[PDB]
Amino acid sequence: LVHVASVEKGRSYEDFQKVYNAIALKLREDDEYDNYIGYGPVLVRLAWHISGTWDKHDNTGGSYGGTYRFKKEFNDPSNAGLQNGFKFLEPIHKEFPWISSGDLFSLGGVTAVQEMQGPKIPWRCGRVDTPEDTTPDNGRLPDADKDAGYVRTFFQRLNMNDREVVALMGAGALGKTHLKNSGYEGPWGAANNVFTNEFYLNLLNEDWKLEKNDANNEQWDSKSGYMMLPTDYSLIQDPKYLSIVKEYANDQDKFFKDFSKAFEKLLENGITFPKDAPSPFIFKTLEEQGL
Ligand code: HEM
Repeated sequence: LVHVASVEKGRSYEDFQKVYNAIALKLREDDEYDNYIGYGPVLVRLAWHISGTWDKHDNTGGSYGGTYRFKKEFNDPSNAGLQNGFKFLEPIHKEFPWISSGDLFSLGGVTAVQEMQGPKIPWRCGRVDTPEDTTPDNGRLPDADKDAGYVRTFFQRLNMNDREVVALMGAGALGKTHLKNSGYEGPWGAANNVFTNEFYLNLLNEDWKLEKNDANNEQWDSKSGYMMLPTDYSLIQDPKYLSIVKEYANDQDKFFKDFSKAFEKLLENGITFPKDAPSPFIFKTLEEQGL
């Protein structure tokens, strides 16, 4: 199964930077969503979920085809809550109808991370919408009530290694869990709309207690008011994971670099880029533009 990247006709960096800006501007302006956390976290979660369906074995799923727009994937119970990010983007798509769904869902994720003060994520255009019959079946996204062995094995299907998995989960510590969405409730940290390495620090320094939530699911709770999923907490139970958690807790910059590499890889999995494709774009932030 091959998916060759095809740049939207005649567009270049400036076209995409325009789309970035529009996304960043609306992020700034629609600030009250989810008790003033804003739409940043739900957007990087959308980018991860549309990419996280990939299967390295037959090159199905992945961000290329933008199949999240089809009802099968849109109604995947694992995607509960993501409709709010879709609806955020919808007006922008209307304004820039030439961009493909896959490119818009993934750039939404790049934009959010950069605007939340995370690292720069190089990004490549060229994703092409594929038909409804190419929509992956529900069930390729990971469960939260499992252990380290599960996490390691799961991510192998996405060609991610231990260091990649740990950088990816740490993910700036953004947004929160919502009981009506996932059966889990609460945030990972105090800065839920600033990209930081706090997840690792919190993991290692908080006093966690294993409790049952109102959805009758177990989660790890801290006196600070934070929570960890069993899959999150398993990162300090596994000896390989734990050393990497400790390294990112002690080195912000290393974490930033490592995440940037892994997120881009995640967003590009399954995509073939022709030798003559343009180099990756690095978008400037509103801040760097004085906007
Ligand atoms: C073993 C892997 C992971 C599991 C099982 C998982 C599970 C969870 C679940 C249960 C939530 C709560 C959703 C809600 O109630 O609204 C959540 C939210 C979130 N996850 Fe993950 N996830 C994992 C990996 C990732 C990774 C790789 C990223 C992205 C780089 C990511 C980004 C997010 C973010 C930003 C949200 C917050 C969304 C918001 O605030 O609405 N997750 N995750």
